[PDB]
Amino acid sequence: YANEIIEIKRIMGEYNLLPDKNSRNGLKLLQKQADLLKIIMEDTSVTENTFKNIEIAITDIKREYYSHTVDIEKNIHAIWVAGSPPESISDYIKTFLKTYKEFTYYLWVDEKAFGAAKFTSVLKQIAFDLACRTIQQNTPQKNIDFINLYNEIRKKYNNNPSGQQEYLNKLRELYATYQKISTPLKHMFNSFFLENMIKLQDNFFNYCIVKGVTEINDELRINYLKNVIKLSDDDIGNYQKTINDNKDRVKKLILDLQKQFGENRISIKDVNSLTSLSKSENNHNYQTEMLLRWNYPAASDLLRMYILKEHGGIYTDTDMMPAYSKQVIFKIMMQTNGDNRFLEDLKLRRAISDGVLRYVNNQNIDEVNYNEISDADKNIIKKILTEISKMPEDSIFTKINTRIPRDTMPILRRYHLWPDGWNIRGLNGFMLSHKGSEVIDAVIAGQNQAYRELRRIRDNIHSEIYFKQTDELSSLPDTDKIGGILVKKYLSGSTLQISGPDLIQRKMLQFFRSRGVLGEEFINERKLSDKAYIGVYKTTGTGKYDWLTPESIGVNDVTPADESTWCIGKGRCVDDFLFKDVSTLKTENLPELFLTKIDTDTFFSQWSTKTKKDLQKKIQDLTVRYNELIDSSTIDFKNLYEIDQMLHMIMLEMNDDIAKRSLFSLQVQIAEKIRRMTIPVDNIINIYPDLHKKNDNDLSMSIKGFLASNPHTKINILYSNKTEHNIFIKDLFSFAVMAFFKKHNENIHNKIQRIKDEFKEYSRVAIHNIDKVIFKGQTLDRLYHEGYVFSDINTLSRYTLHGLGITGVHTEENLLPAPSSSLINILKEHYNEDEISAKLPLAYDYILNKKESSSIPVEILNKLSELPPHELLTPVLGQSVNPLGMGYSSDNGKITEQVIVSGADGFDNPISGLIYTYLEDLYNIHVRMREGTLNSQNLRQLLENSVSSCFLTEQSINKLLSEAEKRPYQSLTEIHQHLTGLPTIADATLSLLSVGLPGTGKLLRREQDYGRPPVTAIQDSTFVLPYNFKGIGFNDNIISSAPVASSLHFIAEHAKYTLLSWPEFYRHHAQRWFEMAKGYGSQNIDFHPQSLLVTQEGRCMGLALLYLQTEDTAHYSILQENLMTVSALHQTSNRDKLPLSKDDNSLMTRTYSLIEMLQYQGNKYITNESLLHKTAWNQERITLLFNEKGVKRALISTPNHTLVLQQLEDIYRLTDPNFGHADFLSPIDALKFIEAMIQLTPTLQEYYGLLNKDINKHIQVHYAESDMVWNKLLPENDAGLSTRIQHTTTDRLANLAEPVAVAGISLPVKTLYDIGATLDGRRITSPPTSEQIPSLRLNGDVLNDYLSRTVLTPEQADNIRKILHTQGIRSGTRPIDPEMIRGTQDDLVSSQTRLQRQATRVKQQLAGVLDTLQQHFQNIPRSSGRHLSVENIELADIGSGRFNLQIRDGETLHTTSVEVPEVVSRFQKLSTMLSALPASGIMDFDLGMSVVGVVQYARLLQQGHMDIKQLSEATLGSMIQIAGNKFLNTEGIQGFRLESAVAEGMRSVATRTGGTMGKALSASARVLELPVLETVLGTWNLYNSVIQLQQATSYSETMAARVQIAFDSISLGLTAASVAFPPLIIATGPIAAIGMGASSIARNVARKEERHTQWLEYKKFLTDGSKHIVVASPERGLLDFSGNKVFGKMVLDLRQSPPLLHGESSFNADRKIGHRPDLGDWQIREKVGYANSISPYSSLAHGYANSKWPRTIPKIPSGEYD
Repeated sequence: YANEIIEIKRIMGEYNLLPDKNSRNGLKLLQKQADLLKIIMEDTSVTENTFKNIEIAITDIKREYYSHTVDIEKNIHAIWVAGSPPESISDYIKTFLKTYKEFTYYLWVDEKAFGAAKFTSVLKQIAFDLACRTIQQNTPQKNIDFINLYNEIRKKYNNNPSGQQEYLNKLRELYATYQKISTPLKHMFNSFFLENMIKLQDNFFNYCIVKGVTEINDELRINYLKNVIKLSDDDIGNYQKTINDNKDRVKKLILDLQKQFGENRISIKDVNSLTSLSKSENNHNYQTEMLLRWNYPAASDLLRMYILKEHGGIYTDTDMMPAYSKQVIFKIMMQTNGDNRFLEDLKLRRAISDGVLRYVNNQNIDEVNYNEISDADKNIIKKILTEISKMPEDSIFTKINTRIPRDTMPILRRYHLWPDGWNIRGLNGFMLSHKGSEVIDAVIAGQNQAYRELRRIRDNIHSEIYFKQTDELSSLPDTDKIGGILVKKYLSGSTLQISGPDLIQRKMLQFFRSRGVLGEEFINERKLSDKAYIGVYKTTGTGKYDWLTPESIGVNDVTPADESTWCIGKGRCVDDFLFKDVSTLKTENLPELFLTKIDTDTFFSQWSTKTKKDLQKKIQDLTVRYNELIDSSTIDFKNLYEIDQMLHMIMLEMNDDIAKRSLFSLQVQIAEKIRRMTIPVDNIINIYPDLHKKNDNDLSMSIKGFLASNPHTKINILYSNKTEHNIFIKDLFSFAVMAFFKKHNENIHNKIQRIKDEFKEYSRVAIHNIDKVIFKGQTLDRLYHEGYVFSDINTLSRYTLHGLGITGVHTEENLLPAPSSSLINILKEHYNEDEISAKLPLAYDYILNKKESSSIPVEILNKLSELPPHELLTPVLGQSVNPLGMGYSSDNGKITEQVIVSGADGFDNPISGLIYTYLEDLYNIHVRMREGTLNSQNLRQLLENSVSSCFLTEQSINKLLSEAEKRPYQSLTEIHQHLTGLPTIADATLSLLSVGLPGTGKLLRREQDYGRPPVTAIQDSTFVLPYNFKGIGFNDNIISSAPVASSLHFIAEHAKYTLLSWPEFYRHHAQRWFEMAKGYGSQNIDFHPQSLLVTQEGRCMGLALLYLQTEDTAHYSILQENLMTVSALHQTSNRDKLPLSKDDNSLMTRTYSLIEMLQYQGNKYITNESLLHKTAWNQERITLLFNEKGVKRALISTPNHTLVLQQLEDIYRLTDPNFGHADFLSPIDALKFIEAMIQLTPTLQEYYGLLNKDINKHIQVHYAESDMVWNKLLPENDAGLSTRIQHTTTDRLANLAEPVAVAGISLPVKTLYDIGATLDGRRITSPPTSEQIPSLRLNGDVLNDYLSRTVLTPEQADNIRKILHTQGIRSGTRPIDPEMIRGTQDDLVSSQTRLQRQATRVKQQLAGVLDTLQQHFQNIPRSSGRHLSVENIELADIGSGRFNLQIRDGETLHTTSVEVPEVVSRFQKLSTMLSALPASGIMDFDLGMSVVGVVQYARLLQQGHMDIKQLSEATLGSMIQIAGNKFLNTEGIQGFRLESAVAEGMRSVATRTGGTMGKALSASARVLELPVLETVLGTWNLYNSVIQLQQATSYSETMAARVQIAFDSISLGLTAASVAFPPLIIATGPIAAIGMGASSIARNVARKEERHTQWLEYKKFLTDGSKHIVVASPERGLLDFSGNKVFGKMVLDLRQSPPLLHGESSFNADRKIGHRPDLGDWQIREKVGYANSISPYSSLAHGYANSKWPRTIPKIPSGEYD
């Protein structure tokens, strides 16, 4: 306790050295003393004498602390409410003046807000009309009678301005009608009303910003009203009449009051003469309160706090009188003979108060209202008043104590005898305080926070509107209840309070709790004790309160004009309402509510002729670009900068005001768009710990919490060893001025090592040294080398590391994930809102660790242990920031730097470059300051070419120079503060951005003073500070607004598909998908499979939400094309491991970040029943929803997958991300197709998670009550995915028409990019200059991949070989043998293309086969060594692909079970085709090519011969050979070679089926027969030796590469060498095969078999003819139609850049009905009538009488064909 006693001594000694102990500093010192003494009490010492001594000392400190009391000022304050009658106020004012002789009465009057009631009423009318219109015209399911009646009575008023009381009565009746409306409609009404009123207030504040006004008066309000709507002179006359009436009433009342009493005794104080009114921290909340209030006859809650803070004294309402003296109560008790009914019930007390007030004011006592009072009570009250009237006027009332403790605000406490008992509570209608009290400041801050949280409904874009929160009197101003109260007040005209007594009590309790031990007497069971109030009555009787000797003297609040009598007795005035027909609304002047494009025909309507002639042409040049910027789904900052700069220039170059207002409306639209377009945040958290605390418990808790919150979140712990060394050196220098190195190094090393080994098993936690990744020329490196030690080094390091590409969240505090709604709900069972915050640390300790606390019930522990940790904590995923790039945490509305949330990788980050340049400038100023060489000239020169020059004012330069002279060595933050005057670098971000955004940035900065959130402030906080568990957001509460947990789909350890084998799933099911979609009536089926997510974790929610967002066919097509492009890019990047250009990588990262965020949001939304309705799969209910309930979108959720049903235009489109989309005319058809697709296919059913399950209870449909909800949840910033087509590098390079001269040959830039030409380690994105050409290198992997899928001409191969021989292969990539770069003639291009396609298919199938084999081998009880060795391979079942093998594990382990029906079926089909070929010359070229490639792969696997992976590959080869031998060796010859047999079969096929196909088959057979080529063997050996071993990729990729090598070796037989200068012209066309026509198959059809088998043969012929109508090779400019057989009357038009193909497809026909393509299978069956209507779909004839061959006309790729 040397860390307690010494500071106790010094704080005591400082307490002596206080000339005036009656001050806040003395109170703080005493608080510190008592806190340290209580900390000493917490020790384990058991000495009772010590306990007594310390408690006596604490009592002494408390007694000394309470000895400091302040005498309040002799001021009595009251607020005059507009429209108040002066007769009911003068009596109470006179009573208070008479009772308080030595007091000054001040009546606060706001002369500028006399007519604000009519302005507020007009705004409310506009807001309610807008809400009604939004409800009506967006609810097409049914009409609402309430809106119709509202419009009818408004139209009835439109003809009778004269009488309005009838209108208010009709509105009351209409509210009685409205009470019966449905609950969701009520919630929507409340939300829309509140949001519209807030938006109108924002519009008024924006108008104030335009006009540049400093104060707000009634003239400005009238001008704004004329701006928004049309005001006749009668409305202005009524406004002025009510203003004059209020002025005259106030003047007459004050004159009458000053005639009797003194002139200076009572006076009028102007409300506008208040400092707090113009304070920027108050956000002009006084003006907002005039609109969002429902207790209009009462006074302002903020104004009384302002008055008490700035002046001090007593505030009282104008309906209260001083408390009765002892004599009065005494006489009442004797006159009532001891009955307590006359001192407790409201009616008799009110009558007695009326009598006393009448008697004191020299009025008629007999005229007291004795209503609802019995006659005997009337007589006894009369005699009581008669006895009282004999008393002197100076003893009727008693004063109150004016001595209060320093920094305290006593609050009046009331006792009301309700029929159910007592209703003790505090009232803000009578308060006491002195000037400058701290508790008033705390209450004001609480009120500001309350208004901030109330504005959350409008400020938060992603705010849910269907959230029926329970009634709990929570601190959050529940928007639903407040909106309902406001609607009731607007309609009816007659609880919760954002700044009422409840908030005052809560803030006072918080202040007293933060006081410490001295505040313990103010706390009474976590509430406010009796010492915090006045008028407290002690209950001497069992329950009755002794009305004789109260603890404190209060005030008689039961008066004839109190809150309970003015509701009925005082009718609503007619001077606080102004009826206006909203139909004349000017929607172009309201950018906050209406998004209006600039229309040149009507934009310049009210402009002056001079301004029109000046700048109409200039503005008309902005219409297209401005509209594109407004309607875009992404932000292009260059266009935004240009448009904003020139709009600002035009604005500054004007003299008119209407045109200025229109341009400001455009700027406001720009600002709103900037606000609304948020971007995702990477799922990364970076913590910069302070290694000087010796307590890593908080850091470990933070790491554990962020680990448990999500299993994908990366955690980076970043520390600087150089900073620790500099700190140690500075400490050594200080110790010297005022062994060790080894000790400090060991200490730091052991701390870091402990942190590292605590989370060693977690790969997501990485501890990194900052100095290891820092550029040498960077500012941070120079600061490290200069011994920078200042505290802001960590903030500068955070900024630098973000600038280095480390995205995510950067913070220094030990942040903890915020609790989710489930955890708060669990804790709420036996806790209140004020105890959950204190109990949260225990729950967090029990969740992350496994510590059990005795202070928490075991039920809580049991309920928490049953839920996953990720369901109770909020992860970093799903967060978002402003489009500017960076976000900051807030503290009481001011942005801080505790948490920095920095965008997502791939998105534009304008703030990052500004911060980088600003830090460079600050470092330059620092180095100039250090050497004392900083004056004005070099200061201006340093920022001469810098954005930060905007801060160079004369006073800023003077301050910088003065501080440099005073202290040459200053921190960078201090330099920035001196230069700019802003507290933090975060504040300077908007100022820096305003240089490039002169108008929008200035407007956004100005709007901060009117309550709008800062543009760089994060609102939804997913983090909490460890010490208090308080959120770091702007307007959020972590307890009453906790986020909903997200449903995480648990996946298997092994996935069914990888990226290599993923297309097999689509290929196996695409035909069935199309057939069954067409059979159910779909007239448009489109295919666009996704290759982005190969694992069903997340259930494809992101893609489903992306497709659901689009509301049009054009946007749908754009999004589908963009998703296909991104899928291709992802396949190239990940499956092939090929480098990508910067733009393509950025696009992929943006798309993946959006997909992850959207999938998280969708999984969150589906599990929350309050947002989206959820129903089980029922076709009738879904049809009713889509037909009667006005539902246009829905999410069909299988346990593993998600589908989308939409209502684009008039069609109903169903989207399956894995396949594509098909649209139907009616919803029932789509639902039937969905159900059929789910049930019919077993593999698809198992993959989707519905295997052996009832789908009527395992399929859920998610929809919204209204279509607005989707617009609210789905983000607006789509990165341009659904509005514009994103072009890759190849697409842009294809537009260039100039070639590049490389190695003496000119080739296009696109071709150079395709072959992998890398410049300076990057793939070329632009035509390289002649200087950079010698530095060009060819990427081996890219070149190999290009050669894999390209059929070059011999000249192209020659050119590629020349380029390779001149430039070479980039080091570290795949070497390429020049002899492998060959070309083919025109007649073999189709064969080469089919061979390459077969190679791809075989690779994809063998990848899955190898994965299955590896899983089988891993399922074996292995011990050690190379024991796994297959002993025999044979296929027992030829019809199913079952192989039996034995393993020489050494323990005799045998598992003879593996299903490989892929290799077996290929050879089965080959044998069948070979045997049946002599009967009819029908063969499959693709099947033969695939068989040849597989055989060659096995043969290459033979030569050049042991872990599980290579064993599996060798086993696959062995099974290939075994299947080939079984299905090809008819006779058991020992000297049997599979290659020879396959070659002989191919030669037989080629001889019997001649032509170019026969030539290709002969070439492949010859390749198989001959020994492997030297080049092929060299390539195989080089790969297997160096390239596979060097890379760490999976074995599947290596196997696929080997298969590709084998297929390339097969492909070498179809190539030919170039011929130079051919002397003679030869024939270069393909040769037709024997049996092209349909007579060949018809010859075998004539064999007497089943008729349906003959039709199957005919259909096979038709499908083969339609499969290969066109083969396009735009690289060579070749079009191949030789495979066309069933596309008649073909017309090829090469005039257009994409050639047009037209023709007639072969079709099915029926004898009676003919060909009817427009009908589905069921309609065709009904027409023909060949079956029953209840027959299964499998019993029908699919494709009958409605089939076409080909299905659709093929599309020729764009190119130049010769």
